[PDB]
Amino acid sequence: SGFRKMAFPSGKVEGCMVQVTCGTTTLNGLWLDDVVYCPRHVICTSEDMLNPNYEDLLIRKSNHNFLVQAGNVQLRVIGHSMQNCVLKLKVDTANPKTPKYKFVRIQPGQTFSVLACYNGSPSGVYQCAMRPNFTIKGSFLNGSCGSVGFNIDYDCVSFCYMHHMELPTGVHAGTDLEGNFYGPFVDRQTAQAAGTDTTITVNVLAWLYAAVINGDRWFLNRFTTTLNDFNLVAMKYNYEPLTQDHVDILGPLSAQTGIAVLDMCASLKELLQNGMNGRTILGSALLEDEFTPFDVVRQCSGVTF
Amino acid sequence: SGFRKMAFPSGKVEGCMVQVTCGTTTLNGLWLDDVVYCPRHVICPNYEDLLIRKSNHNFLVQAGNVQLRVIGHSMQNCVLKLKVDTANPKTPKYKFVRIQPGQTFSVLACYNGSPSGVYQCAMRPNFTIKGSFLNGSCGSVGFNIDYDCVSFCYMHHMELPTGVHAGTDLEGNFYGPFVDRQTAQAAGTDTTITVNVLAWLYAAVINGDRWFLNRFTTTLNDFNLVAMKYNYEPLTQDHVDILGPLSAQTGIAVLDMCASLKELLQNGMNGRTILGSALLEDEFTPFDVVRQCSGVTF
Ligand SMILES: CNC(=O)CN1C[C@@H](C(=O)Nc2cncc3ccc(F)cc23)c2cc(Cl)ccc2C1=O
Ligand SMILES: CNC(=O)CN1C[C@@H](C(=O)Nc2cncc3ccc(F)cc23)c2cc(Cl)ccc2C1=O
Ligand SMILES: [Cl-]
Repeated sequence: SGFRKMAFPSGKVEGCMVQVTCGTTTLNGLWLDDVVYCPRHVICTSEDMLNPNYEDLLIRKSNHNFLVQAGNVQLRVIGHSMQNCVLKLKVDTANPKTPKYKFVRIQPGQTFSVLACYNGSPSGVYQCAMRPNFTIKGSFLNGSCGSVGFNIDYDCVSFCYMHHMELPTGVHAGTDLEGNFYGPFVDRQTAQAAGTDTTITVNVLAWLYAAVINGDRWFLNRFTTTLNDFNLVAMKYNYEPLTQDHVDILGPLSAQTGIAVLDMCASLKELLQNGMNGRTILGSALLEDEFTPFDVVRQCSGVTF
Repeated sequence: SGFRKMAFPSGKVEGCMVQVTCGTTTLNGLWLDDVVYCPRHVICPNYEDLLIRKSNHNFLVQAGNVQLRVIGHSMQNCVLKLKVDTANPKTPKYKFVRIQPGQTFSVLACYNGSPSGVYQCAMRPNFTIKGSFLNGSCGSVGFNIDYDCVSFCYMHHMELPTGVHAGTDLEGNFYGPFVDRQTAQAAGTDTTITVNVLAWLYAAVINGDRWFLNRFTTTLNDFNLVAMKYNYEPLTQDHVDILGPLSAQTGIAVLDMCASLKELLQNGMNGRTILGSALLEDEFTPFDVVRQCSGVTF
């Protein structure tokens, strides 16, 4: 019993965090095998950030301009290349702590753990989701750039995010580990703003099934809905449209609890209409959208209470 | 910017988790130096009588894919200490510390000696923790990190009928009036950790959420009468002193913030949120707020 926002154990990622310094800028790097991955904006000054020509800044650099520190040990940079918005520093030592890993690009609604780091040293771990507007609502201060997002299903670490910047509203933007940004963002200090955000509907439904599993049914009703009528209502509350893929994905949780997806969709419509009336669902007075159907199945029991 | 429920990096604890099996029971153990610590209920009660029957080879300890040989066993309160023939090469610098209600810690949830997740939680005033644990999680541990030293403060033992959890410090002393046996046990009426809600209100102000601030101030006496009415823990002068730095950083005196909290308790949030929450959050200590709004590393 219980339901917490749970992050993956961070040990396999801690053993990869390094500090990367180029001139006056210091940020975090990810050391896997003999390569250190970091945001390419480590080569920029704050002045350069408005309209930086990264190719022009990079050509002026040599290997010895990049200082890489792993713990109390200086790593020697023997090569460098840029791939999209990520800088790849070839080092002369393979990381003995390199876990089994993959680089995966995630879609909005997907969750991951973030190991927040400063000066190559990990300070904390939290769980979050890629918002529909491609931003993440993280907790990052200056010096956190290069901190990474990941999932660990089995013994393999799947790296999905690298932190690059904070937008004016306090939300965060970054790239996959191949340096492609999530969202229409650029690694420039130009006027950029997160688009209007929406609620991840398939995740709220999954979290309503988690409440049923843990023994709570106060929010259910005797109604059903068509998928189209559900979407016509939910879009009026800034909820993402629910697709047939989402309905298919919720199939296992529907079979475990005995509640059809479109019947759970009807409880959701009523919750949006009425509010909670002083009640909570899994200790929350808001509808939670940062748990995927996969997270609910992973954390919850196989036997409904 | 941003404010998340953040746990300490779990790597130093992951390197200590082992699987302990005795008969049909399998649970988690903490391997530090040449000793494995685990709940004594792995032998299940008259624990001294059940333990005397057991021999070293009855305890099967597995660290990864390696079997550890048990060479001795002893009981300390509700914790079993299994002497093994190999010191854990991954043993971090550590201490065993007992925490007080209101203090927070990270939990590394484990199954079959394998860590599955890490979350942050608080020791409730009724000594239970609102964790997320399934069957097989017994022996999972709670900890904090100060500099490079891991302070182990909790070991999981059981789930109560309301779905909340009970356990011991690493010396086997239970937190709360609980016993390690399947008997009629219930968590007492819980209260809200007032000093923690105040710290989280200061964190909201630091992050630009100021709608709840008002021109009023109050007294400890007046505020404590309000806190007692709303099932909030009493606020002591020690709590006020502890909130001193956050009060100096934001310019809001602790009794000035108490008047905001009093107004929130008597009138609610009015459709508004604070740090993305429609409830008053009490699982961040004043130290957690200062650490997360400063970026302290380990
Ligand atoms: C809020 N940002 C700024 O005032 C200056 N700024 C620096 C840098 C940037 O955002 N770093 C930060 C990252 N994450 C959390 C941050 C919290 C606070 C903070 F001051 C800086 C953070 C940056 C990188 C890129 Cl690729 C593009 C633009 C910028 C940029 O605008
Ligand atoms: C709810 N538990 C039970 O009905 C059986 N039960 C087994 C065991 C215990 O609580 N383990 C569990 C721990 N954490 C989450 C658990 C989720 C579900 C679960 F069935 C068992 C969990 C236990 C240990 C001690 Cl020291 C004393 C009493 C008991 C006990 O009563
Ligand atoms: Cl995905």
